[PDB]
Amino acid sequence: NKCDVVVVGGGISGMAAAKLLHDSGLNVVVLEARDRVGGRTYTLRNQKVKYVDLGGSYVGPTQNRILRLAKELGLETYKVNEVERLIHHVKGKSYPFRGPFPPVWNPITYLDHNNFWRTMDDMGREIPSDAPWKAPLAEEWDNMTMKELLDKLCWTESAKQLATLFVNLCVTAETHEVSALWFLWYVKQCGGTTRIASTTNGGQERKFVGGSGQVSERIMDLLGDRVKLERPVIYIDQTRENVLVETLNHEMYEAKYVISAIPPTLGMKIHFNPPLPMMRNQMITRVPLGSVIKCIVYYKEPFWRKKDYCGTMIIDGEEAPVAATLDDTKPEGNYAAIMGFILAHKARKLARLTKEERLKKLCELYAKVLGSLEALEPVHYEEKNWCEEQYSGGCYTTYFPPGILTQYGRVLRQPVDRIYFAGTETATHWSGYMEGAVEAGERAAREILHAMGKIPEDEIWQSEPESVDVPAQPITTTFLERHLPSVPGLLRLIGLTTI
Amino acid sequence: NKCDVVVVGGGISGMAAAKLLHDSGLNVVVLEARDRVGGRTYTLRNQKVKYVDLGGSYVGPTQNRILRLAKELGLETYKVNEVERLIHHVKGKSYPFRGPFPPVWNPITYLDHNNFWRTMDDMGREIPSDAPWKAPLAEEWDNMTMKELLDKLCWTESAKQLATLFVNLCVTAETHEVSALWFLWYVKQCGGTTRIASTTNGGQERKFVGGSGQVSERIMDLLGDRVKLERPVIYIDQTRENVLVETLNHEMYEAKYVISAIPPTLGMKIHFNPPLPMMRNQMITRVPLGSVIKCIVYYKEPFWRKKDYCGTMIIDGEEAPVAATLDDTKPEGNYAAIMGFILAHKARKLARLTKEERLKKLCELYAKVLGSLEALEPVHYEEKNWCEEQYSGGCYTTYFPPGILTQYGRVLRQPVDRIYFAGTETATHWSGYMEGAVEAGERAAREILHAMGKIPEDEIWQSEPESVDVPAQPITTTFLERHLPSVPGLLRLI
Ligand SMILES: *Cc1cc2c(cc1C)nc1c(=O)[nH]c(=O)nc-1n2C[C@H](O)[C@H](O)[C@H](O)COP(=O)(O)OP(=O)(O)OC[C@H]1O[C@@H](n2cnc3c(N)ncnc32)[C@H](O)[C@@H]1O
Ligand SMILES: *Cc1cc2c(cc1C)nc1c(=O)[nH]c(=O)nc-1n2C[C@H](O)[C@H](O)[C@H](O)COP(=O)(O)OP(=O)(O)OC[C@H]1O[C@@H](n2cnc3c(N)ncnc32)[C@H](O)[C@@H]1O
Ligand SMILES: CN(C)c1ccc2nc3ccc(N(C)C)cc3[s+]c2c1
Ligand SMILES: CN(C)c1ccc2nc3ccc(N(C)C)cc3[s+]c2c1
Repeated sequence: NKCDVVVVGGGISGMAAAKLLHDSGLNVVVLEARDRVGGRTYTLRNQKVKYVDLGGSYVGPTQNRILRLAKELGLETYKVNEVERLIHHVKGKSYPFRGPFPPVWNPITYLDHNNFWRTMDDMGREIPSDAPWKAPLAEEWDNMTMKELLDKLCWTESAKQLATLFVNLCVTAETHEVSALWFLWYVKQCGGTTRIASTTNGGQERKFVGGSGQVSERIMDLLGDRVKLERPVIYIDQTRENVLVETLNHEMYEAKYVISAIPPTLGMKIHFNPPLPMMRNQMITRVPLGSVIKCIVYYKEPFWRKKDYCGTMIIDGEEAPVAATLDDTKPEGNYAAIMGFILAHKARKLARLTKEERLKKLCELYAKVLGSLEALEPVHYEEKNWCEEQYSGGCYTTYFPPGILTQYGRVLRQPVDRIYFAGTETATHWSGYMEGAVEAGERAAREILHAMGKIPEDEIWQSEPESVDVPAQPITTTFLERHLPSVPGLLRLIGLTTI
Repeated sequence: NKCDVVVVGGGISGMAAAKLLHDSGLNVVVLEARDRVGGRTYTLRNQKVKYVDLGGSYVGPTQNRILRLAKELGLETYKVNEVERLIHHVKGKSYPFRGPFPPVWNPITYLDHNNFWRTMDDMGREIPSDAPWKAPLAEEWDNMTMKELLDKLCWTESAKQLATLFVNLCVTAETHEVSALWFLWYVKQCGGTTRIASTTNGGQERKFVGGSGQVSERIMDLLGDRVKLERPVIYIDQTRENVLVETLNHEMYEAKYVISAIPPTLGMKIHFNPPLPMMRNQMITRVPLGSVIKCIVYYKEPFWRKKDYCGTMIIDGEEAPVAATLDDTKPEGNYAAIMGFILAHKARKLARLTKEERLKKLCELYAKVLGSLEALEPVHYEEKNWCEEQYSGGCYTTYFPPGILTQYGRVLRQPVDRIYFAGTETATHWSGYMEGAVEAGERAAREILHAMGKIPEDEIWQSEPESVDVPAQPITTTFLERHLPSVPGLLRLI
């Protein structure tokens, strides 16, 4: 029954929020729908794999809150393998490259590629992180899909293909599905195209030793009986002095306040009294999550390394089940594995096959891309289709279709009487990620501390000291990168010289 | 506790399903979340208005199923007033017109307008009503918004503005929010642009005497105590011999089968065991409903008729709160009134205002458009904002954003084990309308009859004889309408 704050959801954001409230002397209860904590993070343990992340996994520089929280819980990170060459596979052929991104040799094509990334970052700087709908061209950009924007910016098919793969991999959705204003915000609030797309010095630099699921598990340990598993929340009543929160097994919880730390659309699974105000009522029907199957194929050895390939592949083409891979070998060098994502429409399409049929398609692809028959000899396989999760809705995160973020975006984290909103979707820095889950969790917790008269207003939002274990190198551009013309810019220069 | 079929939702679709099954001899319960039946239809009664439809209201030729069901319940229609001239309000002036659609005088603009309606119907001819994802160009049309399609097709701002208003009014959503495939299907499955937009001989021809809310009320009267009000469903368990359906007030129901007669996305409000299959699990987070406030301003007399205006107004522009109106005066000539809809982003914007502030804006608009100070003296006002409704999600109906219909469309009415799917959104003719609700409820009821062995497969989908009271005249086009070139076509001849 009675407590100070009920937290709905025991994923990273809920658990971080509960921890902060608990550490400040409040009595907190966490109501988790599933028979486990973690949510969109989930670490499988068995003897074949030892451990493996089937949900959220990567952390990197500038993600200072998740790093601090994990370190305080006694966790360590290790570096994803990027020693040897990356591979860009396009038009049925493989092109090895070192450095973060595939080199472009054709000068016209180079101009177009350079301009594209540059412009995304240029547009992004127009977009406030904490209020994307305040960008000067918010409406114009929101009324357009990412597909339209690409068709306008990209004067070569090469640039358009690469841009498309970039969108698909960043947000597990198709370019025609998403708002351009939202996608531009999403990249900017992770610190730009380079930071989001990179391994070394970017979002994919590291994983946790033992798996990310430990974050939520270790917080559960600290809280003890306060976390209630298999308690899906079905009903919230705010008509009386204390908030009443009811679960599916008919248990009743009474609190002063509530944090909702679930994906915004899953708010639909809860019946509200009084009804939600109109903007929130409609917003939660407008905000789907992306589609992805995470797949890990195990080998006797990380044989790609011997061919001077790190295991990173960027794979273009409709026929490829997987569009990107990373080496998922353990830091000690054993349990050789390749991790790959089946994305957006391919997740839907390939879900119809058996596990054994998906494994076969992946190996045949890896064998072609790596030029290696050994890829046809897997020793084990694990996968998770997040699209089938009643209590997630999809992965990685929530996307906004055209027109939604300007009309409804301002209510995402607006309180509803005594209900406050956490969950990575409400973050302002690495929203969509484990980092954003911690930011939103702790911010929602501090909103309540402020409402109770425990902290001043200026302390709701709190800046984070930079990790000393995972330093951020700045993102830099060369002079040519800054000032080279676009394709039409070059065409203008040509017409002008015709005098 | 125990019965043959649980129907979730007591709107028209659920009521029609429950009535059909009950007439077959089966034991039915209807579980309804609200303290009332009707859902997206709702008839308010008070002395000032007598009665008024604050939700779904209009019916017209080709809507044979809603007309038959209502006739059986003892209801009658009357004709929406369209005797006098319609008004098109453009760049701050009123251009009265007779005939269904506002005339265009500039020759270039005329060609652009003409080509646009014609092209919409032409495209719809390649879209199958019962499987729009099977259109030959399905992916291409689904990957574009209606805003992109209008940008390609319309060489004039005039056409593009009127096409935009058309989209806004039909589906209470912005051109950039919706898939081109889905919107083209939507119009085609209502019989085309003329049929969907027309009062005389179209969807807006008629209203029910005493209100559409009576259809659901009278089926509830028929079903006695089988309708359970204030029973929102929260949990459905299919793991056992009988389906178990639990409600929020902790009641338990048990049945051989289930009909879901609620808006698809409102499926999210129910926890399932076992989990729903993947495609439905995601589909139901991908299908929002539109945004509308319905508003009725009452006057002492229908004063517009004296100026030879019927009350129908089409109003261009961002400044207007309402883009279209109809006469809402009762058949007797009393309770004089104008109905208007506040649509899409305007519903969102103007919801912040008070009721009285909305009344003022409407009255000043109508005064300008009708050219009468009499519009400034309302005797009464009623409105309903459907955006606030937890158990509707919006009005009129569900729209599909780009990419959704091709990827998820086929799952909408696919049965999940012992759950069958009703609700206007699953209909194949006038989906989105009261008519679609009856089509879908009855079909979902017959799917269950066939699963039970009581009827053969070829009886699941049943045709409907044409109403004698509301017969349909054919949709015609003139020779010039068919063969005049588009703007780029006239350019190619130059
Ligand atoms: C799925 C996924 C996510 C992901 C990714 C790859 C995949 C396949 N890769 C990532 C990565 O490499 N690095 C990273 O930082 N993030 C990555 N992501 C995203 C990341 O996993 C998520 O952003 C993060 O896990 C989300 O945390 P958050 O705490 O905000 O949200 P949640 O995990 O979904 O937890 C919500 C919990 O609430 C429970 N729930 C749902 N409904 C109810 C009700 N009605 N009542 C009670 N509890 C409820 C859920 O069960 C869940 O535990
Ligand atoms: C809102 C609206 C609708 C409308 C319109 C104008 C407005 C402002 N104009 C129309 C018109 O002029 N002509 C016409 O034919 N249609 C018009 N529309 C749309 C029309 O009203 C709808 O297509 C139709 O009413 C929909 O019927 P349907 O039976 O398919 O669906 P519903 O009315 O929403 O009924 C659903 C019921 O289910 C209940 N519910 C919801 N969730 C639950 C749960 N969890 N458990 C139990 N019951 C639930 C709802 O409360 C509702 O009663
Ligand atoms: C191998 N290469 C070049 C790349 C390039 C960009 C990438 N972007 C991501 C963005 C988010 C994410 N999550 C798991 C959230 C995973 C990845 S993996 C990834 C791999
Ligand atoms: C007055 N004129 C010319 C028009 C033209 C088209 C129209 N379209 C509608 C479409 C649906 C609808 N509903 C209430 C669902 C109402 C209307 S009102 C309407 C009025």
